[PDB]
Amino acid sequence: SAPVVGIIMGSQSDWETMRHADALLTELEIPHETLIVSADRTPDRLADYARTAAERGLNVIIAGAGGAAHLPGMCAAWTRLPVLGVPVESRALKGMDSLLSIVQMPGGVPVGTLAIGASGAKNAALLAASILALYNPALAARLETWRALQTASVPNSPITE
Amino acid sequence: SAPVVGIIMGSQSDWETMRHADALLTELEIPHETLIVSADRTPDRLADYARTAAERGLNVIIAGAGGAAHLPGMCAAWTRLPVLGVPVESRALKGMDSLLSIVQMPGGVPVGTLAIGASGAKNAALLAASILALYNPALAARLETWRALQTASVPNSPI
Amino acid sequence: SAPVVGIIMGSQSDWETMRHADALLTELEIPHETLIVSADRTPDRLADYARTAAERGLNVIIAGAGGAAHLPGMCAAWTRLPVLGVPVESRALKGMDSLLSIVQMPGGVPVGTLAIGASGAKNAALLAASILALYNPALAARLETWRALQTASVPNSPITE
Amino acid sequence: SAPVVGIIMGSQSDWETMRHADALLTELEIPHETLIVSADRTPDRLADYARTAAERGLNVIIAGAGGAAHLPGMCAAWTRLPVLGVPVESRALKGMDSLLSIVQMPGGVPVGTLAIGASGAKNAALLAASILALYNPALAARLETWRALQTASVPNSPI
Amino acid sequence: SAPVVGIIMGSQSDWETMRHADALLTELEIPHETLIVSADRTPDRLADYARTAAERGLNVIIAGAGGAAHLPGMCAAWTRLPVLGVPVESRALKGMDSLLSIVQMPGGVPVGTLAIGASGAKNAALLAASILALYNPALAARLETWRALQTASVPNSPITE
Amino acid sequence: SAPVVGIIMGSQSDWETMRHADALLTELEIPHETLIVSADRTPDRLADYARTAAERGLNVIIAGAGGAAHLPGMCAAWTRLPVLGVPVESRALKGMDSLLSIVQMPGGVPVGTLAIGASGAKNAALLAASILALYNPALAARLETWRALQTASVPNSPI
Amino acid sequence: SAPVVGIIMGSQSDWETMRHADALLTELEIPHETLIVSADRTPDRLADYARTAAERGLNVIIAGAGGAAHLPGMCAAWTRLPVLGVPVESRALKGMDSLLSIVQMPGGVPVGTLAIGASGAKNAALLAASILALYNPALAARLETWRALQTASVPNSPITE
Amino acid sequence: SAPVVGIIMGSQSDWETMRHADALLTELEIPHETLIVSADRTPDRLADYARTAAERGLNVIIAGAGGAAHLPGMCAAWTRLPVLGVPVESRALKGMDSLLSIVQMPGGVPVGTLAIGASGAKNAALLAASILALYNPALAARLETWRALQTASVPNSPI
Ligand SMILES: Nc1cncn1[C@@H]1O[C@H](COP(=O)(O)O)[C@@H](O)[C@H]1O
Ligand SMILES: Nc1cncn1[C@@H]1O[C@H](COP(=O)(O)O)[C@@H](O)[C@H]1O
Ligand SMILES: Nc1cncn1[C@@H]1O[C@H](COP(=O)(O)O)[C@@H](O)[C@H]1O
Ligand SMILES: Nc1cncn1[C@@H]1O[C@H](COP(=O)(O)O)[C@@H](O)[C@H]1O
Repeated sequence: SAPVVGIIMGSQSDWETMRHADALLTELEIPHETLIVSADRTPDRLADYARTAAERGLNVIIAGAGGAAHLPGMCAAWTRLPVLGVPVESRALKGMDSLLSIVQMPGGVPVGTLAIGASGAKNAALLAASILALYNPALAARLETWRALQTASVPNSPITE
Repeated sequence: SAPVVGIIMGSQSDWETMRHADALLTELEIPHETLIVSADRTPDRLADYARTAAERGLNVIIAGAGGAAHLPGMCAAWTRLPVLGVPVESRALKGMDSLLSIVQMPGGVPVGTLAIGASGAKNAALLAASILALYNPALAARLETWRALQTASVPNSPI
Repeated sequence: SAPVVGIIMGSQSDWETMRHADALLTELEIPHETLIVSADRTPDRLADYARTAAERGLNVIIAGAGGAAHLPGMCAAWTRLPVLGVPVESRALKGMDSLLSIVQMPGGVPVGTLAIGASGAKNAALLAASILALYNPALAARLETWRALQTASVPNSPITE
Repeated sequence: SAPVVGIIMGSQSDWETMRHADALLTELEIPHETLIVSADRTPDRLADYARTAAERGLNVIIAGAGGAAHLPGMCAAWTRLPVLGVPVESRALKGMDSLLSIVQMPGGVPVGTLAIGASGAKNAALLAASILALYNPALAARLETWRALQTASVPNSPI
Repeated sequence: SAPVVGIIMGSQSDWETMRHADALLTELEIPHETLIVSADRTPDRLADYARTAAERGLNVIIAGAGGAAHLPGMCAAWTRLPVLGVPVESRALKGMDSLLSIVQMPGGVPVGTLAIGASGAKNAALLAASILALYNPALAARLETWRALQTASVPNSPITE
Repeated sequence: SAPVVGIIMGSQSDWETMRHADALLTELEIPHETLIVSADRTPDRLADYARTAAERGLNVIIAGAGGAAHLPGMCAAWTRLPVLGVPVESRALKGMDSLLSIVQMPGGVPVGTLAIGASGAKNAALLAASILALYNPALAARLETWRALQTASVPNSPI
Repeated sequence: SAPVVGIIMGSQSDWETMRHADALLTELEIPHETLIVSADRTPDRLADYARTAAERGLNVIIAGAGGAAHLPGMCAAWTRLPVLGVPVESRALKGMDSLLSIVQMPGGVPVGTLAIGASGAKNAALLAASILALYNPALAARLETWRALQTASVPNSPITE
Repeated sequence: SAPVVGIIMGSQSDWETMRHADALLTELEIPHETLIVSADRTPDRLADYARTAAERGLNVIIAGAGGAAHLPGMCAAWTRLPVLGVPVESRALKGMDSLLSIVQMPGGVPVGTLAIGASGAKNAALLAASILALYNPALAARLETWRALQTASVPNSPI
């Protein structure tokens, strides 16, 4: 019942992307919370959120943001938990600013970064699931079934119009 | 004593970078194995490595390569374990090729990607440690010490 | 009758692009097969496909994929045949990730890479045809006619609205 | 005597770049402090620095960092003071990561961004001076001299 | 009543972007002027505008332009005032040419550069306000209220469709 | 004895890169010719080279150049033979210009493009060999040996 | 009456861009020809076109192409005349491939390169006019009038919606 | 004897690049002047230079600069003469900033742009020569010789 993953994002505009992480965690029956935390507009909210995450029982944080994306990195600055970062696609630079802002963390403070956009959001949830699966055999079985099914569902030839 | 993290790299020329992940795991006393596995030159070696990793008791795989860096993604394709990707700085394109080749995985098969180069190698080991810390209280305490020491050690002013 | 080129692609979404390779091979009367093989979702299918390609009588593989595109490279890892890679245009990064993921193969395992998108797909078929033409005089004549006609069909001035 | 500009930088390795901002402020006789504050390694040090800057009588903050450079943006998040950002040239991506990480702030929290590297460090100090000059006539005159000397000193032909 | 900020832009096409700077200065009750000055088409107009800005009572210049954007840099060449530059998004290169053309000023002639597009325009006004706030306590209070309200208005969770 | 692969390059400064294609063809005992042909400085030399290549009994052309690299594309324009393109690493843009100039051929005139630099030169020769192997069983066996040795030689762990 | 500028382009698809060069030359009363010449599909047509340009009385060549754009460079390889290159915007890479393919000519064979797209086409005509103006006083007066008018037609403030 | 080409550059640090344009003009016996004019540090020097260029009998201006390279565009803004732009290779971004800052001129004010670095400097001088050749038959013949010698001198095979 209690959340074991936190999904955080910098704004409502990030939800179109971050919803894919939420949906996948629900699919895999992983209890989680989904919040807006702005690194730029609510820095003390972020400090408190990240500092207290482990004691609140969270095991993984998925953080999504675009542009000069500081949310995942600053979350990782304050938590000892693994933080996974989703680069949200930006208007002009198509998430290249998002990506570099997230992935290029200095040695000492990791962010596990996924692909730009919805694929990255979905993969952040799957990566979070694979982490939790290491010490939750029920989840590990559900993940195995999920991966096996993905493999089995790939067609052999295209629908050629 | 038995490895719980596998560090794999596409070639000897990646060692200068991946040694930083090795050093960090050793500092934190995390049993690990350190291997050369090339997605493109040794594809069956990779298939067997990745397929058997969980049975062997590995919990996290750290995979580094440069150029068109297929090693992390293909590893993730064959294992259910978390795979962390280190883009090795390439000669021409300075790891931008490595970075895009690794991070841009389609939905369904994740690679947790870290920075280009030595920083990313170190951070992949730290990220692996933070994952292992979730169910190893002694290591969690050692990782807390490591992070606390990092923070406390930053000078207040430049020399 | 038996296929001498294999066209493979990572997903149905690649078909809009890869159809151009299929169409050109048909135009030149080159027997071929057209399949979906996912490097990420069906890695053992790919290993078996690429490992057995030469013994099944294939001479050239055209492989198309986008994003972090591993399909052409991993195909080449397992076959001694020439593998030609088509970078499928991606949403955010416009096929730049596709291109670099395909073309930047390490020394030892080649992928002959074509342009991003439909042009690359068509050129992969033409390149495949030029390879087969070296030891198939009927095809060589058809290719010569095809190239000659392309040259002859270029107008001398634009239709100026 | 009390500092009116704070120069902060993510680490010692930024000093080679940020020293140019320090030198310029000193040349123009602008009292300033020069500190290492890491957004990612010392986040609470940064929070306290940025939150208290105005109370302490700082007017402008110059912040430099490389890579995923969060220092200027996070500083701006906690202060009402103008924050100027210097992208430090990174090893792999030559400060393109630093530049995008700094300049691409969403509406609401500004960072005035300067060029990558030493040029940008110098220009952040000059920009801070032009801001201070608005309400300090003696400094305004010294800045006018500095700019006049820069212009007058350019040779007419190459050696 | 007399303007203390000048907003200048290279063309009418820049207004869609630069209007956001105008609107914010008005919101904060900062008297300003809003003009078209073309570095390429009206270089002597620019020289005169920038040279006389301080004596006309301006304290900050916000300059917006796209493509090979010379307006902010050339403005700074002629004024001792702080000049803030807004990179206007360009058609092909999405404001990357704008950004590099503005931000990469040589040591000696600063331009304080903001984000590509509308966000940068709004931030240029906010940065200008923060500068003026240093010696205008009424404005400083309005800015504090403005920032505080932005912080307070961030929701705690997304509207999940 | 008569060449079946032509290696052409835009200038002497490409040799440091293109020599790797030469070495590989020689290792595999593939008769070849190695020439300097500049699309831009010797356009008629190129026209004649490319137009006559098939008559002369060439089967594959490997063409390398840097910068705005027109050599492979223009070669392909005049021959029906497969043309493989090697982007030579340029000074400023590190072969990104070379790469785009070569790979981005419009539909109708193909260039099979390989990686930037020495890797790409080696791979163009390997790709040419894999093409020739389709109708030369002795060479096919030698290429199989080469690939087998590459795979088998990869160490299991770094030094 | 006889053309003094040649405008050449690789295909009909380039005309949407290259029409702007044609229109400007007509505006300035510069006699010119406008043709399709494909470097990739009609290389011998290009060789003959470029080799004979000076003897046919042409003074400047404007060449437009996109993607891996070889037309301007190969034109310059064969003519001693000044060749100006227009990078036509490409689909995926937005004319970055066009630009680098044109501008990055090796020392020894120049192409004077203009901006990506319609602006570059118009500027190539203006650059061509400025070249011809050096030895044609009537044209020089028309160009002076044209530049003066451009300067005079810039508004002083935006139409603020 | 009176200059018909002006070479201008943003600073002394551009000379290493712009000297190649100077050498070429001298080789072809084209009278020219070679000056430092900074758009940003000496804007009025530039205004006067560019405004008076035609009166002084200049026919072509070659302008080189690096970084946010405003010199060619602003020169073109004040003169009716053809302006050719040389992007000088910058430290961080390797002249990509220089290139975009120069080539991306909006319709109405052209800059004929050449390659980044020494190549571009040489080519700007060659382009200026090809322009002057249109109405100077002696120079046209010398340029024909230069181009003929370039073509004829390319070796047939690498050393
Ligand atoms: N992508 C790839 C596949 N197999 C090896 N590599 C990469 O090739 C680069 C150069 O390796 P080498 O020196 O062996 O050619 C290294 O970064 C290595 O990961
Ligand atoms: N982004 C960031 C956060 N904390 C430090 N950095 C940057 O990390 C780079 C390398 O620092 P170091 O040598 O300490 O690892 C410097 O540019 C420094 O600003
Ligand atoms: N693009 C091109 C056309 N002709 C030569 N080049 C390239 O120019 C580069 C530099 O050559 P050089 O030293 O002769 O100027 C080389 O990569 C060569 O292929
Ligand atoms: N963009 C610009 C304006 N004024 C000078 N520059 C450029 O600044 C670079 C570095 O010059 P310096 O060493 O004087 O700082 C040179 O490429 C010079 O053209």
